[PDB]
Amino acid sequence: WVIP
Amino acid sequence: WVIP
Amino acid sequence: SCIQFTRHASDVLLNLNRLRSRDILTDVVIVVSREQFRAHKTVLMACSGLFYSIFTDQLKCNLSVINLDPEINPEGFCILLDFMYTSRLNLREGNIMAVMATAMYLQMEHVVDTCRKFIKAS
Amino acid sequence: SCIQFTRHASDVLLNLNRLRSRDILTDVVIVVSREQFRAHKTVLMACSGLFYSIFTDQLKCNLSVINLDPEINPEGFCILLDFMYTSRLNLREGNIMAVMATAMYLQMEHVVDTCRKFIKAS
Ligand SMILES: O=C1Cc2cc(Nc3cc(Cl)ncc3Cl)ccc2N1
Ligand SMILES: O=C1Cc2cc(Nc3cc(Cl)ncc3Cl)ccc2N1
Ligand SMILES: [Cl-]
Ligand SMILES: [Cl-]
Repeated sequence: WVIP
Repeated sequence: WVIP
Repeated sequence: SCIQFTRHASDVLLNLNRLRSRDILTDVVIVVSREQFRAHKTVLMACSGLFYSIFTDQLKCNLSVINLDPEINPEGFCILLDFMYTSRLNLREGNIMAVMATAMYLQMEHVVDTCRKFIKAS
Repeated sequence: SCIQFTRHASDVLLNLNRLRSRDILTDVVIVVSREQFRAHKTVLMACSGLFYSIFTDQLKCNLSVINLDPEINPEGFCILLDFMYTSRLNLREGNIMAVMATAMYLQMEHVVDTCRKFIKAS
């Protein structure tokens, strides 16, 4: 999971 | 396009 | 010896979401309490262990309406349906419990994993 | 303020390809000369300008069989159908001309672009  |  | 187009999967998902927003080729209605959500059976199956089981069943594969368990929160479902079509999860303090419970029911293991991590941190 | 799961789109496409290999929820047959190819209308639309136009047409959206132009080569189509479901293109010296012509007909602009680049290099 990432910060888009 | 890339070499997978 | 194939070549690969890096953005292809993301572009496919973006177009499937555009079809969903315009209600094109949607073949099922998911009923959550009073709320109704139109979707594509194949996308639901590709994202969820529960929908995979439902639509591979010889009788249920032909249903145009699927009613979820009354304990399922419509907002939690809506957040998860959006994630299925975009890869983006709107996880907030006020919805995390409803999102985790809905993801456990829908069998969306990666969403369950991030919810458990975010709850543990707080 | 969403979070994003990097591998989600690729995982969705992989599961849609698994459904295709097992002939699950396929809703159309594409006829290319004597050859028949089963697929999901939504995936074809998401990848191809031609299928997008066909299945948004109020009459053609309801057809279970679509016949392509007799000039279309079944191998070129097969390579492109595989690319639609995997992001991987089996581009070879012996098939590049049939692949480019089929991609131009199907309106798959990124495939047309790489074929033109590979032809130019040789
Ligand atoms: O967390 C999850 C997500 C998920 C998706 C699917 N859907 C498929 C799986 C296979 Cl192997 N082939 C085809 C499909 Cl559509 C099943 C279980 C789960 N669990
Ligand atoms: O090279 C290409 C690939 C492609 C895909 C689609 N399919 C869509 C486009 C839009 Cl805007 N919304 C929904 C869909 Cl399914 C149309 C044209 C082309 N040209
Ligand atoms: Cl997931
Ligand atoms: Cl393309």
